[PDB]
Amino acid sequence: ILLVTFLGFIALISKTVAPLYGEMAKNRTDHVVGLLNQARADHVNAVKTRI
Amino acid sequence: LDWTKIVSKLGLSGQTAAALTSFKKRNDEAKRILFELKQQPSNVDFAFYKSTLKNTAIVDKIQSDVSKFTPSKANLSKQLNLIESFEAKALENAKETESVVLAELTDLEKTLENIESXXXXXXXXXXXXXXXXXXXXXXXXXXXX
Repeated sequence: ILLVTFLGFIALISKTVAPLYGEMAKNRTDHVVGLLNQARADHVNAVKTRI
Repeated sequence: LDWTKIVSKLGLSGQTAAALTSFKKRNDEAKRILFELKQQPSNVDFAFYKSTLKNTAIVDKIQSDVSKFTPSKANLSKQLNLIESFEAKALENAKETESVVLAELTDLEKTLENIESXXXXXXXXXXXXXXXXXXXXXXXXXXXX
């Protein structure tokens, strides 16, 4: 059972690696998109206030 | 002759709507009074008035006094109330933009050029841009209040 558990956990860790990176896109990668959208809105508000 | 720029020359407050409407109505009434009236003195037909009057030397004496000089409803430039307030308005409203609008343009240019640029060096430049963005957010809420 030691060899069967190592082979089964290797296939499960491979599918979980793609799921962990995809789930992190809605928090880690979404923070960069949210900060870029907030910086673009702040730049348009600062340009409108300066004009 | 700013037509569309004079109606939106004020700020967000609507307190200047009564002052802008009174100044535009006074300028239009003064220009219409000078165009409707004649731009000359008077005819004074003394050739047909001295020989037609019953009293002798009646129309001749009145024509010489009316063609000389008389009083009129006029004033001088001693009471310069609008001239004295023009220098104080430019020193408080127009002069305030030389230090408030100029500081906002320099801070927005330094934050945009630093937040868009590799790792540790880019994070240090983004820290100064984040502080400028936080101050701009508080200034935007104070400008609307």
